[PDB]
Amino acid sequence: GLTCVTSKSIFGITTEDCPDGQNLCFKRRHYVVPAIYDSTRGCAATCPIPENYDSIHCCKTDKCNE
Repeated sequence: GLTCVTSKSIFGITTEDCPDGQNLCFKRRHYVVPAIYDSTRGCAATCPIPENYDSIHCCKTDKCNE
């Protein structure tokens, strides 16, 4: 199925063959402190709605959420 990054960091890269009915990848950008942003990634059925002043990018190709 669609492949997405479910984790990316100084400890490496996790990639998942997405559960059926999840044909979207997402990458959330979250401000923790002034110059520091936590990124979160995964597969989803629908694009998650951003909160906390976050921004979220959603896309539909393999590992598009790098």
